[PDB]
Formats: sequence, structure tokens, C-alpha cells
Amino acid sequence: MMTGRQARAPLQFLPDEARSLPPPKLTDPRLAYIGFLGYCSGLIDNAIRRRPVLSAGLHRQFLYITSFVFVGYYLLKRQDYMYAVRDHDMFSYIKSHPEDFPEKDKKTYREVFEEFHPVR
Amino acid sequence: AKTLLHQYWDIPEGTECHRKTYAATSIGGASGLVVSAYSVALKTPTSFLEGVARTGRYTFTAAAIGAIFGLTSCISAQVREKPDDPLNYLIGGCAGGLTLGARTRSYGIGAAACAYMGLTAALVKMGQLEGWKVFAEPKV
Amino acid sequence: VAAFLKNVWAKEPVLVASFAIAGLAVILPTLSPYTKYSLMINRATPYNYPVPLRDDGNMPDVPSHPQDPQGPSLEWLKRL
Amino acid sequence: MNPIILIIILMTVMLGTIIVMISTHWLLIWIGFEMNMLAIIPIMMKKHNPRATEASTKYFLTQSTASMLLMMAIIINLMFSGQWTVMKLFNPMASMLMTMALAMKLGMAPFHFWVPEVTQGIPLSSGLILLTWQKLAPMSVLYQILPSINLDLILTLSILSITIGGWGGLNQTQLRKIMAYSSIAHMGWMTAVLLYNPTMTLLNLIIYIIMTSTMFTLFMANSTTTTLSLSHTWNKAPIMTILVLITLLSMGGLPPLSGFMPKWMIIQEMTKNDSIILPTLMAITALLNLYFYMRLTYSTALTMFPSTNNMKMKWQFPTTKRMTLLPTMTVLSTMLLPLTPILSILE
Amino acid sequence: MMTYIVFILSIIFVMGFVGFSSKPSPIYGGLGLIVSGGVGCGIVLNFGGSFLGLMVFLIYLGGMMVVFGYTTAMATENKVVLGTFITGLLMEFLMVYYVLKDKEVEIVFKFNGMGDWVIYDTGDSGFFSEEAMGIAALYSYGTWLVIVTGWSLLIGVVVIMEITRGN
Amino acid sequence: MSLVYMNIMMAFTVSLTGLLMYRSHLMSSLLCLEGMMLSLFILATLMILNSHFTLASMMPIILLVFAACEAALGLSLLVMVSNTYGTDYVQNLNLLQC
Amino acid sequence: DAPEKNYERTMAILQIESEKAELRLKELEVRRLMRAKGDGPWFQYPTIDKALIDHSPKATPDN
Amino acid sequence: KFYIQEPPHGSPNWLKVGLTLGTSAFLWIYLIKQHNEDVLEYKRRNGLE
Amino acid sequence: LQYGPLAYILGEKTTKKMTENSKLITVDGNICSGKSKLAKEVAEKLGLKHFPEAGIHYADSTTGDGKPLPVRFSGNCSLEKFYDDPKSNDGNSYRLQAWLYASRLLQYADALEHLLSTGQGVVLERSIYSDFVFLEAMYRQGFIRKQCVDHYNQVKKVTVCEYLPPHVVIYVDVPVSEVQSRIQKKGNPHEMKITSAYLQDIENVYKGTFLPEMSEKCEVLQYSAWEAEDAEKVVEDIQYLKYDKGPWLDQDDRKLHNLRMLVQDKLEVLNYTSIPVFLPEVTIGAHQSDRVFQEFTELPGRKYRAGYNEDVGDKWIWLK
Ligand SMILES: CCCCCCCCCCCCCCCCCC(=O)OC[C@H](COP(=O)(O)OCCN)OC(=O)CCCCCCCCCCCCCCCCC
Ligand SMILES: CCCCCCCCCCCCCCCCCC(=O)OC[C@H](COP(=O)(O)OCCN)OC(=O)CCCCCCCCCCCCCCCCC
Ligand SMILES: Nc1ncnc2c1ncn2[C@@H]1O[C@H](COP(=O)(O)O)[C@@H](O)[C@H]1O
Repeated sequence: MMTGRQARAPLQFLPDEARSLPPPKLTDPRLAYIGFLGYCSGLIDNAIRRRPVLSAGLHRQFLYITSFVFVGYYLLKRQDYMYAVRDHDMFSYIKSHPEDFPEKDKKTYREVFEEFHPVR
Repeated sequence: AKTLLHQYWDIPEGTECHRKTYAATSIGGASGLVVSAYSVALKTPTSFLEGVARTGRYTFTAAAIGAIFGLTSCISAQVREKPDDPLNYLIGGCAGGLTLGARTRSYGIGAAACAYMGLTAALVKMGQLEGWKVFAEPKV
Repeated sequence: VAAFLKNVWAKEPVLVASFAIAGLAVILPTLSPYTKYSLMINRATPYNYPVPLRDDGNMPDVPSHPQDPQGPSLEWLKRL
Repeated sequence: MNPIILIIILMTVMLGTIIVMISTHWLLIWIGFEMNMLAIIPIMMKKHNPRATEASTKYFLTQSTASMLLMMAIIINLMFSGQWTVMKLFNPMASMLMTMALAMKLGMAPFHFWVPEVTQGIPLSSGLILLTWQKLAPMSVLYQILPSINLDLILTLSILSITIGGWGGLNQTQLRKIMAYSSIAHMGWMTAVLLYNPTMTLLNLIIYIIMTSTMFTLFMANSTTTTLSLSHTWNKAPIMTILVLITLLSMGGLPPLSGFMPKWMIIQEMTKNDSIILPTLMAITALLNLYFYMRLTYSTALTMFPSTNNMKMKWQFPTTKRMTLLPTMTVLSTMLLPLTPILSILE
Repeated sequence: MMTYIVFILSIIFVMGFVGFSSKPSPIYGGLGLIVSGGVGCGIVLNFGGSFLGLMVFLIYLGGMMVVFGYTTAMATENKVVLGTFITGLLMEFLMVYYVLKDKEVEIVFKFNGMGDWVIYDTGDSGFFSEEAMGIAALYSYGTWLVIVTGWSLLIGVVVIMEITRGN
Repeated sequence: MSLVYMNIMMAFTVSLTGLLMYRSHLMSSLLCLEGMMLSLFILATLMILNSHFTLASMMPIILLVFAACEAALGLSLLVMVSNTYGTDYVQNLNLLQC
Repeated sequence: DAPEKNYERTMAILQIESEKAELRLKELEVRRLMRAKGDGPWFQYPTIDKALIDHSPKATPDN
Repeated sequence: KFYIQEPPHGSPNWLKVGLTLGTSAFLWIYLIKQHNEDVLEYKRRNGLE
Repeated sequence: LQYGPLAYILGEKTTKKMTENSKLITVDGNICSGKSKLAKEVAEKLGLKHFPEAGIHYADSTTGDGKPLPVRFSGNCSLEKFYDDPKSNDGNSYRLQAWLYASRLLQYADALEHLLSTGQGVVLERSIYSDFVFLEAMYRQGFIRKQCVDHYNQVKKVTVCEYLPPHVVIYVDVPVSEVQSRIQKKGNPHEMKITSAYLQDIENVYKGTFLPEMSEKCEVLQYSAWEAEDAEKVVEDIQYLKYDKGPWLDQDDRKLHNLRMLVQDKLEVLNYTSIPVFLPEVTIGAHQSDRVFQEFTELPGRKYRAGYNEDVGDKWIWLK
């Protein structure tokens, strides 16, 4: 859909306009969930190699957590960028096509007739 | 075979019974020829005579299903005077299911094909009425 | 580096000649002073018609006639 | 095989697919497919038995036929457009031939008949390559030519792949044929959403590649190619039964798992385009896939089949197999649904 | 008749394809594909492709079909074939009869029935063959094409030595 | 369009139906596959020469080379099949039904 | 919670969710119009770059 | 001792533990540096200082 | 691991260490052939590593603390109960034979791993190539069923095909009467219950099936009971062999690399010993399987991977 939008400047994971956007906080709950997924990967890595699950290889568990948080931070940056691009294109298209988006006359319910259906 | 479906659906229900029966018979015959083609493709018959016997059997089975479907649907639309009514195709699909049971020489397949083909033909009539799309064009 | 070369020249002179001729094929065009003249002779060969320019008024380097002094010359190719 | 030769051949498989993904000229697309097939033939004949030679011969014949149909589609495009740009095609006959050729390369039904045979004939690692990496190049070509893809053709291929891949896996006890019919059904789901939103095509492709790589990595880690040898896993490695349980429940698309993520988004994109009957029947047909996944979970994790006495020897030895990325893939194939809006990174 | 010479060679080309595609024996199939390669070279030569036609002779017939007939001679040593052959021959000559009596036909695409001399260019190329110059530009402009083709041929050598070893 | 393209396309479809209807030999299938390639060569060549599209003149050569390399691979597969059963019959290649 | 707090928190929830719903409806209508007309930033399928055209004088004049 | 054969993981691979902790610390300091540079660029582009 | 594709790429070839003395020698004979010292004598003259004959607890000797495990965890079978009740109802006979085949498969993998990693030859006693001569000798005595022989042949068919045969096969001719004399002089009260027909079947499958089929793929040396007492004549015969048979001649670095990759992965070696063929002599049902597995995990040094057990004194686990 938006593939011609990111085709004049291809293969940019985060373009330069993405820096206009606020980055995800480090206490982002999505980023905390990705760190939790890294911790679960570290536990499964101890489990399949028959290491003691919570205790063995704390350096390896911490590199799992760190690597998932590291990749996931940039994935969340790109996610928020693409939804911001989606809304920017939507609003610029509505602003440039007023004949397709008229302001509908809102009626109050004193004029609005709705059919009544009795439950009896 | 898209024009076969068009010359089926162009005629209103309960108006011209013979041509609706012939159009549904031709749709059934085309479906039977497709089934026969893949049947002698993936499963080699023991002879040419066995192959043309399987082809004629499947083609006449599906053509008889289509014939009795279109006949029963148009007659039920005539005698009830309700052309835009899916109960007519429910009766027609059950008649086609009884035909498929009569060709396979079994009552249980007949009742099962009655129920499922009648509900399927009823759904096809409802989709023609409300404009339901199966291969919908991309719009957004 | 010297006993190995004499050993392979005694055993396999065909392969020594092959690698020597291939090495001279690779390195010597970068060391030749005449490699530039190959490019110059190829670009000096007129396969196409030299489509003339509209004289706008200010082109002092473009001649008005082939026998004019300005323009690309091939005295280097006649002399070499 | 020499390990250096294995590395060069795997890099050539990757190079052929990458050339398909980066090229703007149709001849280089065709060259990428030729390079990929030529390099992947030794990966299938890695173990040198008649089943691998039969699988490689069947694979060669189907992919070579698809390659010739692809080149004819390219040549008809050159007739009616005078150019070679990898974009929409300028003839419906060339569009049909290229869609058929790409469906043959994907093994979508009714060109599906090589995928269980070739997957069964080859080792688990090469079938991992066949079911995951070899889908990437034809899906990228389908991505770029979708303004010219006939809707009725691609949806016929999609529903026919979903139904045939659903019914095909019900009869199987071999794990490689189960993964092959599962592949056929998932490619049907990918092509069904392609003309509506190809971002969901990429999402279904990525989640499928993660889950299929997880299942092949579990099968390689336990040395199991049958249902009944996979049923011994509880008496040898009980964590692996939990992992195959959660991954097979995810491949069935059961929420709250990650394999619920593609089909839901696919339905979310097919009803916006007013197609209601088609994702309904697609989702109900995927219950066949879930049924034979549940068969495998019953035999492996949810019950304990009888073992043998010699299993007691294998209790004394740890798994020295490199189970590469298996905890990461197991986590991504199961726990990714709370991060469903990450899909916008594929736009 | 001589204004239709590319058309006549193309008829002989289709007749040769119906010859080997009906598959009498792989040696007669090899012979039919050889005769087809020769007449298709003649078609290419009559559109002015001298080098491409000589590549059909040197590489396709003299290189590849030699290896096909060689492997066939090392491996090898009807009614369906004859009926299939007369079927394809009658289909082809019905195509000929229709497109000659109508000067237009439509099987899948629309086809003119005039002699295919009509589509040619009416100028000259000077002191070069344009086809020779475009093939020569493989070394100047076709660098990436040279790289991917030569890498595929080296990999092809390696792949044949892998799968034919059995170890 | 021009009249020779009809016959080159018909040659492709004839060799396509030959390659899609096997009789017994794998070699006859490989011959139909290379007939398909030959017709693609001729059709590409006639287009490119008619259009005076100069840089695409190197295209059919590439189409030849790759496909003959493909053919080489096919012959090798046939030989390994023929090193198992004594013949190159396609009906011997049915172990993968179960 | 106080009834005031739950009441005004409900109003904040309703405003957020009604704004999200209106934006989803506008997003559907925008996607429909841009796929139909092709004049927006979305559904921009590639054409040939005109910077690939050679504009030099060729060997023959009539081109 | 206990084991009849010395296990591969009887002693910790100190090179691999050092590479693990160094790579993880590098990724954390690079992540915090990236995040601080991104909030500074956001505040500069939107004028919040 | 220690050896892999990377070490093969970075220079470790096994033909650098494959010297002339790198010979896999299997010594064979009947139940009291006296081969057990002969093998050791060969291994102390040629400088080879001697492996004793793999019993029920060979895998116990290679894993853990090296001490034998209780019989419910390793074997689930008894040699002495085979000597007492050969036709027993519980299926001890084929369960013992299948466990011994898996033990000899593990031992042959250990022997090939030592030979391909060090270049030192190995002297074995009754390898996997000669294990079947007990199987048939049981089946000819009615001790096991035909289905047990079918299971054995399936496991052997998909396991022994992956290995190379020995270089030298030494056989010791000892007649059944001298075997029984040495059994009665041994004093084992169970082993004195062996019948004459069983020993005669062992000798018949030795001389009629094993030695003819090993005469093509390797070099069979065959000695009587008294000429096997001189180790110097046997070592003189081994040192003057002209090795010209069997698939050891066409072994380059690639094939031996693949073989060394096989024989260091012991679960891949022992993969097809537990094939899902539900034979009543070897099938363990799920409750007994679960119970014996969970009792095995509670053994010391057996709960985790070997470097990860605090109860046997493994340190630095939080950094491993
Ligand atoms: C960099 C320039 C371009 C290089 C690439 C182009 C080369 C052009 C010629 C084509 C050669 C292709 C085939 C080469 C095969 C080489 C491998 C080989 O032949 O190894 C085997 C050979 C021993 O022969 P054997 O196996 O016993 O065969 C039976 C005959 N005795 O082993 C040998 O005899 C050893 C052969 C290798 C050493 C030859 C050294 C020659 C040095 C010449 C001077 C330096 C030239 C500059 C380039 C550096 C060369 C190292
Ligand atoms: C827009 C998208 C663009 C593209 C994105 C990226 C797509 C990635 C596609 C992944 C496909 C991976 C295929 C497998 C790797 C290729 C080479 C291979 O098969 O190596 C496995 C190797 C072989 O071991 P071998 O010795 O042959 O086994 C025989 C028994 N000894 O060793 C083994 O067998 C070891 C066992 C474990 C191997 C696990 C490998 C997992 C790799 C896949 C990870 C998940 C996919 C990537 C993440 C999502 C990307 C979409
Ligand atoms: N089926 C079997 N019957 C008797 N002994 C066996 C069998 N299989 C292996 N053996 C071993 O062969 C040994 C006899 O040879 P020896 O080691 O010389 O006493 C026994 O003590 C067992 O360890």
C-alpha cells in the first residue's frame, strides 16, 4: 500500500523524518515485553540443553534480554514511524480532497426518527 | 464457462423452464467433464473403454444433478409464484442431492447431499439476491 | 621461494608457463605506457555521423569547418 | 560433502534468491531462479540414496518447467511492452503464465504434487531450506507483479491450496509430508491476501517461516521423521514435547499464540474488501490443519506412548546437536501476538 | 513463395517439434530436435542474426545436443507416436490453411497472414552489425551479467561433480 | 502480429505438451524441455532483432548458456536415475508415494 | 473510586475510542479513494524511470 | 573428581563469557546513547528545550 | 563441540595422523576361547588401545562417574538369568541381546572416535559385526522368536551400514569340548548351565556366516587355542599383512571427516537402536518408562548436563 511512499529513498530502516518523532521510552511496556521474551528464550536455552534453568549461564540470559531489547527498540521506532506516516498521508489526502470528505450535517435526536421495536 | 453461468442467471426464475433446465444441465456437464479429466489424469484407467465409461458416468451424473436441480427449482418457482425465494433452490438442491444418491445407488449419500447441496444452493440464491461476493475485487 | 620454483619448473613446466603467461596477462597492462593509446584509438574511430551543433553564437572551441584549427586532432596517431 | 563446498553452494542458493529480490530486469529474475535451482540440487542429494535422487529429479522437472513458463511470460511481456522492467505485466496471457510458473515454484495446488514427495525424499535440513527459503523468491516476484495478477486465478489457487493442503495432511504419519501439506495450506493463505494487502502476505510468510523453522529444528534436534518416533520424545527429552506442543498449537492458529496473528490479519484485510464468504471458508478449512497438528500433539506431548528398553542408553548422553536459534524461534513462534501491531514494519 | 521463406522455415520448425515431442525414441527425438535447431537457426539468420544462428549451431547443436545424443547412446544402448505426429501435423496445416486463406487468424493472439518481410526496417547500420555490437557490449555494459553467468557456470561444474560422485 | 511468431509460439506449446505428457523415458522429457528452450531462444531472438534493441542481443546467449547448464544438470540426474534402475524410465521414480 | 472519577474517566475513554473509530472509518475511505484514483501517496505502483532515457543524437536522425 | 571423562562444560569458557558480557554491555551503552541522541534530536526538531 | 566443520576447514585432517599402525583389530572367538588376553597382548605389542568387551554396563563406564549403574537403569536385562532361564517368559534373552548390540555399537563408535581423532589403533573384542552370531545361536536354540530376529536385523540394517569394518579380524578356533572344559574350570555357576548345542551354534555361525562374509571386506586371521598363546606370531602376522580389501582404501579426508562427525555424536550413533517397533521383549510401557526415567534423573550427576551438577561439586554454573 505505502510502498511507493518509501520508494524514492529505498532500504531505509528509519528515515530522517523519523527523527521528528518521539522515540519509545526505555520503560515502554512493549519493550519490557520484548525483554521478557528474551528472558524466556534464555530459560528455554537452559532447558533444552539440560542446564539448571534459572541459575546456569546468567551472562547468556542477560545477552538474550539485551539482544531482544536492542532489536525491539528499533522495531518499535520503525512501527511508530510507519503509523505516523499512515496518519500523515491520510490527513494530507483528506485536506487535499475536500469534495470526497464533506462535513456531514449532524442532527440531534429531536429531529432523528428511529423506529421503535417493542420487546414483548 | 463463465458464460454458462451468465446464460443460466440471465433468465428470470419461473419463466422459461426448458432453457433453465438445459443451462443447468450444461453447467453440470462441464463440471462432470472437469472431474472426469482430473480423474483419468491422476488415476489411470485400465483401458480406453474404462476411461470413456468413467468419463460418461461422471458427466451424466453431474448433468443429471444439474438437470433435476434446474427443473425442480424452476417448477417450485412457478407453482409458488415466488421467483426471488431461496426455498426454491433449497428444494432444487435437495432434488440434486437425491439425484446424486440415486447415481451412487445409496440412500445415506442421498440424504447428506440433499441437506448440504440444498443449503449450498440456498446460499447461492441469497448471494445472488444480496450481492454477496466470493471473488471480491480489491477496493481498499 | 627459489627452490620451490625450480622444483615446479623441473616437474611441471607446462603449468609454470601457464601461470607465468597468465600473470603477465594480468599485471602488464597496468604497467604499459601504450594502454592509454588503445583507449584513444578506440574513441578516435568514427562509427557514427558527427552530428553538427547549432551555432548559438559563443562556441570558440567548436570549428565551423573540418579544416579549421580548433577541434580534436589526430597528430598523435599519425606520429606515435 | 566438503564443508567449503557446502558453504559456497549455500551462499549460491542465497545469492540466487537475493538476485531475484534486488533485480529490476526480468532476465536477472530468471537467472536468480536458475542459479537457485542449480545450487539447491546438491543440498537435496546430500545423502546419496535413491529417494533423494528421485526427489531431486522431480524437483528439477517441476522447477525447470516453471522456469520455461516464466521465460515465455517474460518474452510475451517483451512483445507487448518492448521492455524488461520487473513491474506489472502488459499482457494477461503473460500474467497468467507467470502466475502459473510462480505457483509451480511455490508448489501451490494444483501444482502441489511435488512438495510432499520432494520433501519426504530429502533430509530435514534441506526440507527446511525447501519449505522456507525457497518460498522467498517467488513471493517477491508475486509481490511486484500484483497489478497484473488475475484475481480469479490467484484466489482459485489460494482456496485450492488451502483445501488440498488441509485434506492432504490428515492422512499422513510421516512428518515431512505433514510439513509439506502444511506448507501448501499456508501458501494458499499468503496468496489469498496478496491482491488486497501484500503486507499481510509478508506477515504470513514471516510467521510461517518462523514456525516451520521451529518445527524442523525440533525434528532435527530429536532425529524424528515419523509420528511414532516423535512419540518417543517424552521419555528422552520432555522439554521438546512442550516445545512441539506450543509450536503446533501456534501453527494451528489458536490464540493467544503467534500463528493466530497472520490469519486474523488476513481476515481483517479480506472483510474490508467486502469478501466475507472467502475468509470464512478459509478459516473453517484451516481446522483440518489444526486437526492433524492436534494428532501430533496427542501422540507427542499430551500422552505418553510406550518406549523401548534401549532408550535407557540414550538417557546417559546429552544432545550435542547445534539447535541453532531454537529457543529464540520457539519464543517468536508462540509469544508474539501481544506485539501484533509490529507488522507495520513490513509496509 | 520466396517472400514467405521465414514462414516456410517456421512451418518446418513446428513439424520438427511435433516430430520429437511425440517422442518416438530419444535418439529419433534427438534427430528431430537437431533438424529443428537447424531450421530455427535459418529463421534467425533470415532476420539478420548471423552470430546468434551460429550460436545455435555451435552451442546448441554442436555442444548440447551432442551431449544429449552421447548420454542417450550410453543409456539406451509406435501407435501413440504416429497418431500424435499426424495430429500435430494436421493442427499445424489447418493453422496454415486458415492464416493463408484469411490473411489473419486468432488462436490466442491475433496473427497477420502476410509474408513476415513486411515488418522489417528500411535503413542501414553503417559499418557494424547491430547484433554483433550488442553482443560485444556484454563485456562493456554487461558486467553484472558476466559475473552472474560465470559464477553459475563455475557452480554448475561444482554441482555436477557433487551429484555424480555418489559419496 | 507477425506470422512467424505464431509458429514459434506453437512450437513452444507443442514442446510444452510433449513435456507435460510423458511416455516412458526421462530423456524424451529432457528433449522436450530443451525444445521449449530452443523455441524461447528463437522467439526472443526474432523480437530483439526486429526491434533493433541492441543491448538485448546478448540476452538469448545468456538464455542459451544457463539453460544448457540446466540441461547438463538434468542429464546428470538422469544418469544417477539410470545408475539405480538400469533404465531412465519415469515409472521407476515412484518410491515417494509412501 | 468516587462516582465523579469513574464518570469523567469514562468520558475520557469514550472520547479516545470514538476518535479512534472515526479515524478507522476515514482510513477505510482514504484507502478506497487512493486505490480507485491512484492520485495519493499510497498504491503507487512503479513505472519506468525517465532518467534511464538516452537523449543523445543517435546514429540515424528520425528518433 | 567425579566424572570418568572431563566434560566440555566442566570449566567456564572465559573467552566466551568475556565476549558475552562485553557484547551485552556494548549493546546497552549503544542503546542508551542512541536513545539520548534521539530524544535530543526530537527536542531540537520540535523546539522543546 | 571440539571437532566440527570449522576444525576441518582450519586444517585438522585425519590422514595427517593416520599412520601405518592405525588399525582397528577385532578379536573373535567362542565363550571361553581365551581371546581376552590375546587381544590385550596384541594391544601391548602394537601399542594399541585395548577396549575390553562391551557388557551390559559399557555405557555406564563411559558416562557419569564411570561406575556401573543399577540394572533397572542400564540393561534391564541379566546375562546370568539368560544362563539360568534361556526360554524365559519376561523376554530377557532378546532384551539382553538388543542391549548388548547397542553397547557394542557405542563401543565401536568410541573405537572409531579414538582412531580418527588420535591415529592410534584399537583392539576390540567381538564388535558389532560379530554380535549377530549370538542372535542366530539363540534363534537356533529356540531362545528367541523370529520377530526378535526381524527387529535385530532392522536395527543392524540401519546402524552397521554407517561404519567401516575392522582392518584385521582375529578368530580363535576353540572346540566346544575345550570351551566346556574352560567353563567348568571357570567356576561361574550360571555360565556352567550353557548347553552344548548353543556353543555349537555359536561356532557354526562363526565359521559358516561370519568369517566368510568378513573374508571379503577385511583380513581374517584364524588361530587355534595353542598357536594363539604366542602373541609374537600373531603380531608378526599382523605386521606383514598387505591391506588390499574393504572400504578403508577409498577413505579421503572428507569421508573420514563425515565418519568422525558421526561417531562423536552418541545420540546419532544410538538413534536407530530405539526404533518404534513394538516388540514385547523390548517394549517398555509408559508408566514404567516414566518411573524409571524419573528415578534415573535423581541419580547423582545425572539430573543436568555433566558440567552443571552442584551435588557432585560443579562450580561456576552461573557463568556456564
Ligand atoms: C595469477 C595469475 C592467474 C592465475 C590463474 C590462471 C591460470 C592460467 C592457466 C590455467 C590453469 C588451470 C588449471 C590449473 C590446475 C592447478 C592444480 C594442479 O595442476 O595441481 C596438480 C599439480 C601436480 O600434478 P598431478 O596432480 O600430479 O598431475 C599429474 C601430472 N604430474 O600441482 C602442481 O603442479 C602445482 C601447480 C601450482 C604451482 C605452479 C606455480 C607456477 C608459478 C609461475 C610463476 C609465477 C606466476 C604468477 C602467478 C602466481 C602463481 C602461483
Ligand atoms: C522480507 C524477508 C527477507 C528474508 C528474511 C530472512 C529469511 C530467512 C529464511 C530462513 C531459512 C533457513 C534455512 C536453514 C539454514 C540454511 C542452511 C542449513 O540448512 O543449515 C542447517 C545446518 C545443516 O546441518 P547438516 O549437517 O546438513 O544436517 C544433517 C545432519 N548432520 O544445521 C542444522 O541443521 C542445525 C539445526 C538447526 C538449524 C536451524 C536454522 C534456523 C534458521 C531460520 C531461523 C528463523 C527464520 C529467520 C527469522 C525470520 C525471518 C523471516
Ligand atoms: N547371547 C549371549 N550369550 C552368552 N554370552 C554373551 C552373549 N552375547 C554376548 N555375550 C558375552 O560373551 C561373553 C563370553 O566371552 P568371554 O568374554 O570370553 O567370556 C559373555 O560373558 C558375555 O559377556
